[PDB]
Amino acid sequence: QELVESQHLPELCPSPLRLVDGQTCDIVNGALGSPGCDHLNGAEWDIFIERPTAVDTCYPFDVPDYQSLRSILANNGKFEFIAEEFQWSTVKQNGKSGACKRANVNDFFNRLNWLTKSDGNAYPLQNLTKINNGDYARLYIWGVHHPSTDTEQTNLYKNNPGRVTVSTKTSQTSVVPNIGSRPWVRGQSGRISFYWTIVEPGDLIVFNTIGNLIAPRGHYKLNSQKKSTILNTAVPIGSCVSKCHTDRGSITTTKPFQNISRISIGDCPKYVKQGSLK
Amino acid sequence: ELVESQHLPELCPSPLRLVDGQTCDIVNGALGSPGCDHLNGAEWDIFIERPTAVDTCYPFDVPDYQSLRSILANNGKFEFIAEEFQWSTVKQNGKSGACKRANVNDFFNRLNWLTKSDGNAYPLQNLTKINNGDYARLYIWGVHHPSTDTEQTNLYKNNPGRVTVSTKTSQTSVVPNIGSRPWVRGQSGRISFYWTIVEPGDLIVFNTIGNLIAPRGHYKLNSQKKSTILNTAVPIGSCVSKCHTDRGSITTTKPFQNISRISIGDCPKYVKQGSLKL
Amino acid sequence: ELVESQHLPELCPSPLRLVDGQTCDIVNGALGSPGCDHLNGAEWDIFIERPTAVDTCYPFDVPDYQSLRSILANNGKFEFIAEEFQWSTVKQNGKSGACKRANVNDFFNRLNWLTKSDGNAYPLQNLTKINNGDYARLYIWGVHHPSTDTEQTNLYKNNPGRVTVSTKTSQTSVVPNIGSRPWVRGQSGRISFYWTIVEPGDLIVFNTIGNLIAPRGHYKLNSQKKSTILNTAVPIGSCVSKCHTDRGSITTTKPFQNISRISIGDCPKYVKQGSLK
Amino acid sequence: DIVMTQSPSSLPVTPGEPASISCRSSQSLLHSNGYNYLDWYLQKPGQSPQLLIYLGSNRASGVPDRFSGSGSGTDFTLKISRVEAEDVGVYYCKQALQTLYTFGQGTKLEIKRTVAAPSVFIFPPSDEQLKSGTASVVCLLNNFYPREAKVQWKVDNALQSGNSQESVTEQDSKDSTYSLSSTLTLSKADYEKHKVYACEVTHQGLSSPVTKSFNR
Amino acid sequence: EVQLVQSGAEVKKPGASVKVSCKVSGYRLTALSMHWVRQAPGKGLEWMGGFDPEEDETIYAQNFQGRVTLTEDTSTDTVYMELSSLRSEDTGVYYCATLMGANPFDYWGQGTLIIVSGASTKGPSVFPLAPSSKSTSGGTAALGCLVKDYFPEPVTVSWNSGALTSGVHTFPAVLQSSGLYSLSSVVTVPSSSLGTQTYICNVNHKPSNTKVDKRVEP
Ligand SMILES: *[C@@H]1O[C@H](CO)[C@@H](O[C@@H]2O[C@H](CO)[C@@H](O[C@@H]3O[C@H](CO)[C@@H](O)[C@H](O)[C@@H]3O)[C@H](O)[C@H]2NC(C)=O)[C@H](O)[C@H]1NC(C)=O
Ligand SMILES: *[C@@H]1O[C@H](CO)[C@@H](O[C@@H]2O[C@H](CO)[C@@H](O[C@@H]3O[C@H](CO)[C@@H](O)[C@H](O)[C@@H]3O)[C@H](O)[C@H]2NC(C)=O)[C@H](O)[C@H]1NC(C)=O
Ligand SMILES: *[C@@H]1O[C@H](CO)[C@@H](O[C@@H]2O[C@H](CO)[C@@H](O[C@@H]3O[C@H](CO)[C@@H](O)[C@H](O)[C@@H]3O)[C@H](O)[C@H]2NC(C)=O)[C@H](O)[C@H]1NC(C)=O
Ligand SMILES: *[C@@H]1O[C@H](CO)[C@@H](O[C@@H]2O[C@H](CO)[C@@H](O[C@@H]3O[C@H](CO)[C@@H](O)[C@H](O)[C@@H]3O)[C@H](O)[C@H]2NC(C)=O)[C@H](O)[C@H]1NC(C)=O
Ligand SMILES: *[C@@H]1O[C@H](CO)[C@@H](O[C@@H]2O[C@H](CO)[C@@H](O[C@@H]3O[C@H](CO)[C@@H](O)[C@H](O)[C@@H]3O)[C@H](O)[C@H]2NC(C)=O)[C@H](O)[C@H]1NC(C)=O
Ligand SMILES: *[C@@H]1O[C@H](CO)[C@@H](O[C@@H]2O[C@H](CO)[C@@H](O)[C@H](O)[C@H]2NC(C)=O)[C@H](O)[C@H]1NC(C)=O
Repeated sequence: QELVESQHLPELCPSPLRLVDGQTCDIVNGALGSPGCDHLNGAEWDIFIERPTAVDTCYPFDVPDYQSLRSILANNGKFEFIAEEFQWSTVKQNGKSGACKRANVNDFFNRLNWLTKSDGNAYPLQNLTKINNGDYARLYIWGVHHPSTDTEQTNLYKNNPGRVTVSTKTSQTSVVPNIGSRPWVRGQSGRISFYWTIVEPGDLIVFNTIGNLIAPRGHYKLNSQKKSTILNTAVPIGSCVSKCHTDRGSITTTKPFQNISRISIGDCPKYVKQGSLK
Repeated sequence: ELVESQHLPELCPSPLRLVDGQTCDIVNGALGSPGCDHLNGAEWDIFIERPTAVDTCYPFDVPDYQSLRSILANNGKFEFIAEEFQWSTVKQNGKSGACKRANVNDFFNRLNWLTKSDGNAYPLQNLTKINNGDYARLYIWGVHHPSTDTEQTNLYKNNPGRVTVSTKTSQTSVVPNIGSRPWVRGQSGRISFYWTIVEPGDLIVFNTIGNLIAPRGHYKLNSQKKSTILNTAVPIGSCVSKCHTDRGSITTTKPFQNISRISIGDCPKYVKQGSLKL
Repeated sequence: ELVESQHLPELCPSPLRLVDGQTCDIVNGALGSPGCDHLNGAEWDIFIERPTAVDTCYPFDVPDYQSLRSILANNGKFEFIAEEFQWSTVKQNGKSGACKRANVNDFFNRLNWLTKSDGNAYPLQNLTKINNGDYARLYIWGVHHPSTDTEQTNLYKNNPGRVTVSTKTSQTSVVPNIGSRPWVRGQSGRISFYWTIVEPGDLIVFNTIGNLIAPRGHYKLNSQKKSTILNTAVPIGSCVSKCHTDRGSITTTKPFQNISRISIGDCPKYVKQGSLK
Repeated sequence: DIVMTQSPSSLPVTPGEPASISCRSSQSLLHSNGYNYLDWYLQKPGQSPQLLIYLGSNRASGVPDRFSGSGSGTDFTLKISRVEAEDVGVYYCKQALQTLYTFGQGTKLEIKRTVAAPSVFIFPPSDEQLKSGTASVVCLLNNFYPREAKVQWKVDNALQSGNSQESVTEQDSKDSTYSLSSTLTLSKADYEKHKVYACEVTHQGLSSPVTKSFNR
Repeated sequence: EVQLVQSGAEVKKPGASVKVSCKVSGYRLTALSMHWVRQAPGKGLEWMGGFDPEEDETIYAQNFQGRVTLTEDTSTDTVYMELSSLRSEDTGVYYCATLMGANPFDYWGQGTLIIVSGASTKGPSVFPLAPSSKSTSGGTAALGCLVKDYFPEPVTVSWNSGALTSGVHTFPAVLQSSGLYSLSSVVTVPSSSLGTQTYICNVNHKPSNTKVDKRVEP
């Protein structure tokens, strides 16, 4: 009897594990809410099916410690966004860009708020504090804008240079904008660096900025007991029934081993290198 | 899509318990023809009967063949209960060259071929078996049909013979039909096998003056008869499915299938050819 | 060999100007159905209509559908001219759930759904347009068909209604047919679209007491009409050919071909098949 | 055979209000697939049957979102969020498990109306009809609700049977009334053999039966 | 989409044999299971038989006593339903449909009305319904017309050449045991209009080229 399974299904089984197809959106742009990611709103999954053919559909961004945020989102298992009112003073809100247009209408990340200087040429110190008086942990996603020239920095937020400072009771992250021209991406040379902060129940979070703040419009509910994961595969989702899934397809077998793919999720046999004897 | 059209290239041995008949159909497995020893004591949810199966013993036929085949499969086990039968004077353990096991003339290991004694005596046999147990019994017996009137008297003295099996509410009596029949496995004579179910508290009487293929015991009949039989040449693999067809197993959440009319278990409702979407 | 039997697996976008309708056929593109905005202002020598097209708005039927399809294709462009229509009292910009545009109940962006006012009044609308321009105008208008008598009164007060459009040498009137019909896109009613061509110097009159799917303007009709339509699922490639079939383009010097009857442009004669020259 | 017992039989519902029709079978309609093989049909007035809910709760193609189904085993239910005039007719539930399909009795969906009362009239045969050798006495029930009504004929105060045939109009489009006509066909001989004629009417709106009579 | 077209209406005298057609356009019958359901007028749906994909055999409902005969022509893609030994209760609409329990689709046909009554084309006989004397204390007049003994359907009944439409109730016809239809058509008018207005019902029966009028007087 052969002990190594070598044949996988040509599809991913949506049963019994609850799968969610990110389609054009990876899990990061889904949390940011880039154009075309609105279908993931309120979704819950046991496995997030991320596609390798995913595309960026907004401002050119980069995430310091990208894999950690990607892991926190997938390990949560849901996109439950709670909108909050942030009393930003004087500054302009709802900044939009041509590199992030929905139906040729300049827009932005629907979960973020691009703050800009007022028409009176004023960007005062913004000091906002949110208290987590609930029974769940909050996840705040905020960004820092990096303009191209010293002219752009003053034309958008007046103050030069800017500063972004998000702090809790036991931590503090402070970033200074890195003004400089970068390669052209999606029609613009500027970049936005996104960060995240987790606020436990009973903790506080303080947004303190003098410019370049990509303000959050709320927070995501962090599951009390987080599970689920993510699989970056191009295999389509079929109609089979299996609790084993790989980046090359699902597996329906009783054999204890398999030489298909290391990337296995769920009730899957242990991966072996190659070969099969008895 | 609501019609599943793709089946697996194998029969899943899990979770349903499958038993491979291999060279024996379920009928020779009950009679105990050569090669049918691997089924002794087997239990199955689905008996897999191969079309390539062949007859390996005496040329025989079963009046109402499909009923006995259904009874053997619906029971779901081969639990023989041997019994001592006090046959008087007559010879026992008849063997045939058309039933060679290990190049040795043999017979059905569940049947006993009674022949006349060396003193040319085949007296009347009137044996009675009382079912004083807690389960229904299944007795399988046969009637030999010689080729010529000379063969009839050479084997059983009396011409014509007679086989009469009776219970409290039923009686089946057969007179041998003599006549040279087409050459099958080197023999023109044939055997007609019959069966009789004896309920607990009922009796059975084997009364013969010749041509009786006597049973060596009986099979246990389960109180709950839930198994079935599937005749297919598809091999048994290592997949996991509760749906099986004569073309292979199916793993799907779809509500319909256009693969095969023959389906067993947790299977989608069969539809005619074709398949569209919603 | 005198019979070309091998076609290309794609449609050549050169030299002829091709326009892919994609999810929209040429009719929903003219009506301005959802997802058909990519055709606004497009010009074509051959309109590539996809068989896998889908109705994206209100369920509708068009009498003499093939003729209007030929008129739009033969024209060769979607040049819409918006006109202000002074509808009195009645409600305008009627939207339906069977025509969701980005999860928002919308309607044909070239048509205006007139409804009764909140004061329960549908006055006789008698508007007229004069074609003072030098180009013939193509007006597309519809007639709504409710499912019950209650739906007719709840929408247009007047039971029954009437839709009448007339020019100098024509007058077409329609009476709404009321009846429950098969559920199509979450709707039991239907709309019957009609068209009227107005020559330079001619006039057109829209006269209704109810059930009018009013046009928001008119399409420009080219003086010369030289374009056509091709209904095929073959994708558009990068080859160079002046011959196109529903099975693909053809690049050959042979005088005959046994590939497809449906050929457009500089194409060899479609012979009745053939094994040899 | 599997028996389908739809309830209720008549479902008067106000437009813009919800409704519910329960379909109860006699055997489990749950295949091992977990797919409850039961469908919901709607036969609109003067129309071929059409499908609304398939496979227990899955909404059929093009069906409005207001329709919805639920249930399992031997108990199922069809629901409409906001009933409208487009939803009038009689609904039937099938049975897809056994291919010997057994439909239900059907639930008629009327529009709720004030109870009101039936206006009863009687029309003696014409002298021109009796010239040909036949007498037909027509009884009229005008504008009543609900549809259920009992019409009894009495010749010389003796109850008749088998010699009458009644018909009812559809639900009116404005006041949602029904109208029923009952004609009593007699031969010219038996018509003159008696004189007292009556037509008794029993209805929900009537506290006591109403009788209209004539003597000729 | 699949289109099911049924044959035209059929009228056969009792004891004969009907043969209903059902042509499928849009899908091969070789890949479709066809069924048949009739509905008696004023009643409910009744399953008659059809084809079961499993077991692979046209199953007929035994309640129809084997009178049903289902034959299929795969060349024309047409199903034939033959009901023999026609009785007075076999009148109604007969549908052909690819029911969901057998095929993933669920389409129906327009229906083939089968009238079993034995007769020929006959014009109607109109008799006025005199103003009801039992309308006492009613304050409203009740009058009508009796269209009796005609075949086949339909008849169009107007009042005063279509001028009178308010309070008009044209009752559906009934099929008498003789094989002829009969309906009543009544109108409600003010009682004072009894001696001031003349009412006349206009009955039209196209199958017999009959257009008779009738005066309704006290
Ligand atoms: C920004 O807004 C926050 C929230 O209102 C405030 O920060 C806090 O400011 C107080 C002084 O006003 C700091 O001292 C604290 O005072 C409280 C009240 O007397 C006292 O209970 C504490 O023990 C402490 O002494 C406090 O540290 C500070 N909290 C921070 C910075 O997290 C204030 O309105 C603004 N703060 C700044 C730095 O702009
Ligand atoms: C994963 O494991 C499978 C088997 O579980 C490997 O399949 C291999 O497939 C090749 C096909 O060319 C087999 O080659 C054959 O070898 C026999 C040896 O006697 C020879 O007689 C035949 O002519 C043919 O060359 C190979 O045996 C088979 N390996 C087994 C059965 O262990 C597969 O290569 C493994 N790796 C991957 C990446 O799939
Ligand atoms: C073969 O052996 C069996 C078992 O010994 C015989 O069965 C029994 O035969 C006796 C004698 O014929 C039966 O007795 C009879 O009982 C009935 C009442 O039931 C009575 O009316 C008769 O006068 C007689 O006494 C006995 O019932 C029967 N066993 C059963 C369970 O019925 C059988 O007869 C033997 N056959 C031959 C051919 O020897
Ligand atoms: C059972 O259902 C399946 C699924 O609908 C049916 O499959 C159909 O198979 C035909 C085979 O000719 C497909 O047509 C062509 O297939 C080729 C494959 O190379 C493809 O390149 C063409 O574009 C075209 O699709 C067909 O697409 C496929 N599906 C449908 C909906 O027809 C199968 O035929 C059914 N079995 C029976 C016995 O009816
Ligand atoms: C809808 O509005 C249009 C606006 O042009 C009306 O069309 C034209 O209206 C004028 C009004 O003076 C009509 O002129 C009249 O013509 C008759 C016959 O020649 C003449 O005897 C009068 O003295 C007066 O000059 C003109 O005929 C008419 N053109 C048409 C009807 O084609 C139209 O009448 C309006 N329709 C409604 C229903 O309101
Ligand atoms: C068009 O003509 C060509 C040329 O004869 C045909 O091609 C033949 O097709 C058959 C069928 O597969 C092959 O066996 C031959 O080898 C092909 N070549 C020749 C020279 O016969 C083609 O079939 C024709 N097409 C049609 C639709 O009739």
